[PDB]
Amino acid sequence: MNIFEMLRIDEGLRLKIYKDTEGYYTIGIGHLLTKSPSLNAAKSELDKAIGRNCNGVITKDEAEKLFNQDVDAAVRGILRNAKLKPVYDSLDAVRRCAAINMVFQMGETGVAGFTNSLRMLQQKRWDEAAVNLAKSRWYNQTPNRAKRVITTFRTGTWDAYKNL
Ligand SMILES: CCCCCCc1ccccc1
Repeated sequence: MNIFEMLRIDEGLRLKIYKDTEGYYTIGIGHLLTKSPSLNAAKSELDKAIGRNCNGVITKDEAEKLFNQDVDAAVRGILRNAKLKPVYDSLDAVRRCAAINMVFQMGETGVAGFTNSLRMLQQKRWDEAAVNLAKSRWYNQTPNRAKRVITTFRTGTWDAYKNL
């Protein structure tokens, strides 16, 4: 298991524009195109992202390229964020994947809300962190994914993903 396999399980793979769990136009392996209600706006973003006229459809290779870029961007975002970097640097390799997973899903605008979770993770209080992380819109709206990510933080193992 690695971050690519983990996120591929959590995000799936679809080659045509679809709506994500929040109703937003998305493609590939959880590549958000726009939060605009306009499908035309989403198609413009897709064509810009891929560099050709896609008419709402991409290849698997194109999906995997966007995914590589998106994982890289999630990691760089963590490294650039004064609140996230010290916590990330304190984690082992498996838990670092859980961190990247959350940033990939939610971005960074809600980082302050996770202040207490971050402190518990830095303190290596894994069970307490797991309890705190579940007290969230994130957990309530995507509970199965959140449970997998939280189990990964709690245990530092891939147990929640193995079967998958
Ligand atoms: C969406 C913010 C989640 C913060 C807690 C998990 C995490 C993410 C990134 C680096 C360290 C910890």
